[PDB]
Amino acid sequence: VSSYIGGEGHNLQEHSVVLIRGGRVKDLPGVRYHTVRGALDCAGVKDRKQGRSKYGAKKPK
Amino acid sequence: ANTAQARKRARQNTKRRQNSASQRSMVRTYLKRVDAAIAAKDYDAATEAYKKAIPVLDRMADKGIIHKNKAARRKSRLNKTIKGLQA
Amino acid sequence: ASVLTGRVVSDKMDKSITVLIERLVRHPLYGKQLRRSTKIKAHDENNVCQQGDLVRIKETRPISKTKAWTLVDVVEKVE
Amino acid sequence: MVVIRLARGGAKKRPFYQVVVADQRRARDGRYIENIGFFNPLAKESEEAVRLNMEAYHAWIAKGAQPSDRVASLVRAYNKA
Amino acid sequence: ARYIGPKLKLSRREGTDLGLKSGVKPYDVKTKKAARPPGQHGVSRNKTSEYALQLREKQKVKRIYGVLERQFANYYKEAARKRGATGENLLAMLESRLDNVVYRMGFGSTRAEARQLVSHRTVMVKKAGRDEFVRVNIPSIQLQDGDVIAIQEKSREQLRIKNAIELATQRGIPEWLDVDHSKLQGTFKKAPDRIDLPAEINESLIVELYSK
RNA sequence: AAACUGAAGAGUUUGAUCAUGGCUCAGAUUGAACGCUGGCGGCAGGCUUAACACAUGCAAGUCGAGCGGUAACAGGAGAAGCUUGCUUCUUGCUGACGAGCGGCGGACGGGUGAGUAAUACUUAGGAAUCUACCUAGUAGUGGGGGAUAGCUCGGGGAAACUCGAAUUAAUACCGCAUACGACCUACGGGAGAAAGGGGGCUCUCGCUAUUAGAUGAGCCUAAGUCGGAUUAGCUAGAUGGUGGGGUAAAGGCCUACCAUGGCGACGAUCUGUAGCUGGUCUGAGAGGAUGAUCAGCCACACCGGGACUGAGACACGGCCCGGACUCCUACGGGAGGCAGCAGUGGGGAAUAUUGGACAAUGGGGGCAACCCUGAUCCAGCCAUGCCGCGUGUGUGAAGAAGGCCUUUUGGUUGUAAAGCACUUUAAGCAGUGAAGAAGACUCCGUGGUUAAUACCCACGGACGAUGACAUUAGCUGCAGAAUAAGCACCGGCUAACUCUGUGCCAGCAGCCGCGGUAAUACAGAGGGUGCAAGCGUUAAUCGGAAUUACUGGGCGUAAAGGGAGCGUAGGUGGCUCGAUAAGUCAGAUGUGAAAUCCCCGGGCUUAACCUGG
RNA sequence: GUUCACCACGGUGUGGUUGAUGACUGGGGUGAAGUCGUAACAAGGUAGCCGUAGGGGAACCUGCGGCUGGAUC
Repeated sequence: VSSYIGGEGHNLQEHSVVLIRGGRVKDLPGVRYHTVRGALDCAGVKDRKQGRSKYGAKKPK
Repeated sequence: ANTAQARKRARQNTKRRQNSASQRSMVRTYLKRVDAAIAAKDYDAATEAYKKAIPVLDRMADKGIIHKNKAARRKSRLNKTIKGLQA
Repeated sequence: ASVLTGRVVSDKMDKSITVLIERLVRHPLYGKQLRRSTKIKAHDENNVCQQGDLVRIKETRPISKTKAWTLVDVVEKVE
Repeated sequence: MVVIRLARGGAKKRPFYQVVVADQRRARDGRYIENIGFFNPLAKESEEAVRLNMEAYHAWIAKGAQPSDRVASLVRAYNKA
Repeated sequence: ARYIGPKLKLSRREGTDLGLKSGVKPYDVKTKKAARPPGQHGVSRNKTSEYALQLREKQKVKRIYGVLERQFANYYKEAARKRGATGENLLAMLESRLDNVVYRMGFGSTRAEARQLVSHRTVMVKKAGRDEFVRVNIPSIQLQDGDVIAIQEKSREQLRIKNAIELATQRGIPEWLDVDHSKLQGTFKKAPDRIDLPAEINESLIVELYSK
């Protein structure tokens, strides 16, 4: 299946190992899954501050 | 068998089974005579075959080779087909 | 002990009859009582009753493969 | 045989037994024949700590059951007061 | 958990005094901002909805007694099950909490300081019928008809307890509680009736909110 | 007295409207996963996927008071080399004890849910059965024989093991003798047991035959219990009967013959899927979904098949045969089965220690002493859940600074901070310290027993032998605010608004939708809102959905009357007088396990939890 | 021990059901500043629609029967 990479920027290529969760994207026909950011190979959104846990971003120190 | 007692109970079973199968076979031969004498419709030979079977048949039921209820049933049912065989 | 009453729908077996007992089992959601029926084969030793008769049958020790009831009384007979 | 024994209830470090008549081969907390009381090891001085229906504890003795060494002493220290 | 942050911006969000500050100053002098809700805008447009007067009425009772949602939704579950009116069985469970009662009796300047007395093992409770004075550190103990409260001997000379009494007398003492200043001892004679608490709390909005 | 309390809607079709109707949302729940974060305690829970393959350790032993005995061990008596205090060899003489014969246990406890749609389960009954240990009885327990394991002697085998000769004991085995019951009977009569051990002739543990209990097991009947008719016909030992066999026992269970039956639209047959229940979640209820942990039942134990022994198995850690796989081998042969408890590899989104003790409750053995018990009781890991507590508390204004907005000076963060005065829950440190323990043994006394003041047993006293947890729970002191806040959201639903950046891009989104140069919808900030040691997201069930409408919907035109009729099964059905009592109603009785749910109480400091009725 | 009976594994042949794939092919849907027309909605410029048959690049046209869910009369 095809999943949606949410957030501004990612680091996914071929043979990247990703966690896929449910949840469709309304604007995208035939996309019913979201890739989990921060899970296995997908990195958390780099400079995220507010909704950090939804984008796998650590709390900035 | 993995434990001593399990190994012992297993060699103790061949012994207890060879001994009780030479007596299980004994119970059967003595009933072949009673069924071989009935098949030839001979009251005199059947009563002399049924008569030397009661002691065998039920001595081996006291021992455990067969069950008393099988010993009673074999006696009853064989005495019901010789008694009817020109008593 | 446990006697049951029904009609005889078959008697073409030796010392055996088929008895049709009717029951009103109620639907567990809609509440309407549906009249259902089961065929119980009973034992008629003398083989006297025919089909279409009222017979009482009581549960007893099984007599055959699919026969464990016996005839005890014939209250009604074919007209 | 049939045994009159305790079946543990309560919680961790807070046991509460129920004196029970059961087949001896059933699990301690498994199937039984009749429950005939209870027992609080940790109880207060103003609370029922041992209760046992003596009419069936005796019915079940003339009948064949064999009390355990904990319940036999429990009766022994409950009918004396 | 408990709420640690500023207390006079809770009241300000409710639009009324919540007793979150000991009564040494008038409520409109301790904050002086209590016309507008806290934050940048506070007093503005938009028409509040039925859900907002329900959430704010239950948030207010929670802030008064210092109880969080999970412990407070359990109270409504006890009050609904319990026979009688739900919104009055709820106001009794909250007024029968041990940390609330050592403030209605006068040993705490405010419920947050009375929470700091019960929790720090400085208040003994004696259940009616028993004769021993157990020490407790659980603010949420539901008192019953006849329970007796007493301050711990170690902390009977407390400089903060002594002035919490002085300041309570002005606030007054309820009739369902009997206090003894000299012996630093009380008695929870009875749970308070509906007509013994302010009529500004609308408990019918609380029961209305917990039904979706 | 009480169990008797419970029901919300919104957005979105239109220029607007009402209706219809779908979609979406707000709730609750979880054996959950993931993301960010994370302090503690109590109580629970923790491989849902591979019934995948399994390294290693443990999970079933026990009895010398059945027996020959003596491999070790410890003593004891004498030989004493005496080396004078070194010290050894003979002895089962004693405590005991490896292997061996014998008994009991291993059929329980524990695990799993593959199979199984009905030899299952639930409810209610039935009759044709067996039942170790236990309770209460009854009649006995007499007298002999031939062996044999261990031990020898000799081989074979790499091992696993094995072959032969000789041969000893027994509560091992086999005759004979008797037999209250019990069995067969043609009812005249026939046949059938056992074993000894222990304590000072007794008593006791045993054994034999059996009766009645209890317990357990087997068997049967009726009713109920998933989907598919784009599966309608299914059956030949199949339906029934007789003679015979078979079983502990009814029975086509088997067999020979005889008849031609048996089942099915009230769903047979064939399929797909599934362990069933008490229960659990949800719901106002009716319903719907589900069958983890706890308890009952069932089935299974690498796969297929057969049995043995035994009261009980067609046997989880037993046997035999076959098979797949893994391993050892000297290549001839052999060994094994974690769906026991830990644990490994693998699969997976994901689920823990190769822990302690039998102290307690149980189970196995024993006369006991005592041994065994991965049951169990605990401890370890994990925010996985429920519950509880904390991360301080008061007081503090020309309302400090800093941030943010701004009309450039005000607002706001905000009593918030600082300052001042306190407090020490939890954690840490130090003490003290219940209860889980049932009082074993030994001694005395009484009663029974007896030929006996022995022995044995019951009862009554003394006494303190026994705690894994454990450095317990609790209780009391010391110290210092000291060690402890994050997560989501803020256009509407839906509580909470502003700047800056961006410019139909980057992005958000459950839905309606936002973004094209002034974005409350993206990204960051300030401020706020809701939860809080958690908070969100995803998955999943029910709800809202009266959106399968039984409670509780519709069919002129919104989806929906068959083209019309006749008619089979079926459903329903006029009046009056009777009978019956099946339905219906009422009463009684039995049953509906316990736990769970609810009500009233009682104990944990509260609660979760446990618990009585 | 031998032999017969029952029987597990295993083998053989022939069918049924069902999953994945398959050159090519049929319609369905989505997608842009396409090409050809303009079939329907007004009497939509030949009223529309239903069944059926023939025809046609394509909407569609024509015949037969039916309906009003057809305006103008």
